[PDB]
Amino acid sequence: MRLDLDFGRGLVAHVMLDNVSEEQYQQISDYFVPLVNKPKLKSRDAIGQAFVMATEVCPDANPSDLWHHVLYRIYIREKIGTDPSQSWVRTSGEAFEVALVERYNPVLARHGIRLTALFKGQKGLALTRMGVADRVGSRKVDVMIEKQGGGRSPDAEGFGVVGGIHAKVSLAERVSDDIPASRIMMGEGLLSVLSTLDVKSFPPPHGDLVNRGELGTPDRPSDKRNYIEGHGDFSACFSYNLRTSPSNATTPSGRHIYVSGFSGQDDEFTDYLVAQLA
Amino acid sequence: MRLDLDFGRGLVAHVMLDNVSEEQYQQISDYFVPLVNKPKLKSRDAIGQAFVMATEVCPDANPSDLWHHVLYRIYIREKIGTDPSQSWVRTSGEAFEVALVERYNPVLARHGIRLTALFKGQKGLALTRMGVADRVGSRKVDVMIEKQGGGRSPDAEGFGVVGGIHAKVSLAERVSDDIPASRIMMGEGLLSVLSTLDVKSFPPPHGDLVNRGELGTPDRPSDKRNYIEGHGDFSACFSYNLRTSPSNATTPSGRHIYVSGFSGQDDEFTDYLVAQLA
DNA sequence: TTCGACCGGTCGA
DNA sequence: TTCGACCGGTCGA
Repeated sequence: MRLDLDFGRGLVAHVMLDNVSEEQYQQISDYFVPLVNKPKLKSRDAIGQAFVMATEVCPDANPSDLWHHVLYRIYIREKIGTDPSQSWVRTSGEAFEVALVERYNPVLARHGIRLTALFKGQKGLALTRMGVADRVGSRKVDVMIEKQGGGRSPDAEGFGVVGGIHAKVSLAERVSDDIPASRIMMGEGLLSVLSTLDVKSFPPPHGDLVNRGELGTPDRPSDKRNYIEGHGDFSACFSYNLRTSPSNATTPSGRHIYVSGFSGQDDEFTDYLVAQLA
Repeated sequence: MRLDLDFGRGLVAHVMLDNVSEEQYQQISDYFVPLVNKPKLKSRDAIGQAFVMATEVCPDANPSDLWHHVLYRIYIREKIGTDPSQSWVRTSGEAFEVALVERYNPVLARHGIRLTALFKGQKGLALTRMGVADRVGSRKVDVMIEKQGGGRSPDAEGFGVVGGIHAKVSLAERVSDDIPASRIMMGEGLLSVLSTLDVKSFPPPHGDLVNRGELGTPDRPSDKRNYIEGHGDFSACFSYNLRTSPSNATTPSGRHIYVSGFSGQDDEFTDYLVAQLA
């Protein structure tokens, strides 16, 4: 599809949306738009549910493009009574957490694995149960990972924490927040996963608006890529930007960057969790 | 003075500006406004030089209030041809570095101390001269501190690096960016200073727009305060928000949070550098 | 509640 | 230049 965009001040640009039809785009909008400003509905739920929806409708579309070029831009256009850009920041990040949990828990359940999005204080509780509370910040984990009959500090039903997910729509320099916490988690044998949509496009006039992300290429590794491939600051990285280049067959750290579509049943992320928690 | 503000949605609010007269506000405005969109002038220079100017004009005003309530709001209102909010982010951060250098170097020169703002590639060479380039990220220091006849890797004039400044207009969760780099620097006997304006006000309807910052009270120490007072993640923290509560006489880590006006000659910051470096 | 973390357009060397 | 770091309104538990 061709998406036409107006950035104001007489500036007009367009970007290609592969494996998205004009009809498919309308499906998503007609679903997403009434939820953006809907009373008593958190926008994190609204955006997350929309991302789950959009990815099922266009399972061959780049999930990151649907997030960045569709959900983001529509949200900015439609959001009312609050600043659209800063509202987006507050709601879309947790929305990715909502979408990860919503998407993966049904498949992980049969293996006894459970994801839980941690909000505000819940983050503290997950870290206490992990045993890293003394050495890690109160809110430095996004999605908790639990196992039946496994992990540490089991609950009433026998679910113990085996690790956590650091969720970031985009990296920038903000990925450095997670690295110390991640390394301590890894130092306990806990899983510390970086899940990302790898969203980065450069807007006009200077940019072509192609969402290429910030991880570059494996042959010429940037410091961001080397966070995983060189330093091994995370157990694994899962990107849902199809333009993200996956790690080579081998890396110096042993840790890899994986790339897949969001929608489906079993994928490299599920397989990875199943294999590690076996 | 009383400042009247328009948030655009028919929303009107007001905030008190202590030790700023209407006439003083207009002076600052007449100086800063033509610099906002001035060709061939970087806005980091425009804002920084205006902050130096504004603090000299109102030396008893809260420096953070002049940054947040005056320069920031004027800049957003006036900026043309680029997003006002995102341009502010890109330019104001470096502007604080520029303003630190401009304000302090004339005074620090008399003590053989020199500050230099590090932009782009400058950051790497400084880390090499510090001797920590291998163990810290490529761009994790903002303002390097040098001493004549002291420090590491002296230049042709015998100025060697004795430490660095991590500059943040505001903290949020972003203060965690600097902590790993800071701790290794401190482990080398290098000074690692966190300089901040501690800018945080909450806008209406919920907020009263009073710029109290994010460091709370010594009585009930938050994780942000404990970065310094408990973990000792920085040699010291200097805040130019007058509402910032300074540390008690003693802290568990030994590191303190200092609070002062920006303008002047000798202050707690210069005295600290003289005491630590000479 | 009170106060935390969420993210991207920008603009340089 | 190529791709990095800069910051604050938001809105929840």
